[PDB]
Amino acid sequence: TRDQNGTWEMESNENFEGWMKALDIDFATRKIAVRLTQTLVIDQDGDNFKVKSTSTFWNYDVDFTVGVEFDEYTKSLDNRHVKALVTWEGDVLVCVQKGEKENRGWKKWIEGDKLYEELTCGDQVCRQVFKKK
Ligand SMILES: *C/C=C(\C)c1ccc(-c2ccc(N(C)C)cc2)s1
Repeated sequence: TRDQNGTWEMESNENFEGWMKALDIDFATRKIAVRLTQTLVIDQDGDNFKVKSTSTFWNYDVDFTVGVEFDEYTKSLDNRHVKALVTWEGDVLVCVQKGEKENRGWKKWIEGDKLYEELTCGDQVCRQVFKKK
């Protein structure tokens, strides 16, 4: 299924700190952030997505249209400019962020009743699993 709508509550988090370090996020921010449970809220209507990543320490939102390139500032994550594109590879939602960092982006897919995602930067991969609330 390509339907990723919902409020998703984190069940599992692996190598979140490696991903943050590959983005050069500072020590203090990483050490606090790696401890935290995350929520992902996805509003999906056709190609149009609104995605919100939250914890007690951040609230990061992005809107996009599948298949439409968009210039993006990554704001309080790592304050960089990238050229972003989100597309479907089968039922995997794939984001590529072109810019200073190699292999930067993410992948999301539904597997069972859960949302799985990969966050990638450089040679680091963070793997997460969320349950639908
Ligand atoms: C589809 C998933 C997305 C866009 C994200 C998953 C995690 C994100 C994130 C983590 C940490 C921060 N800060 C500010 C530490 C921001 C966003 S976005």
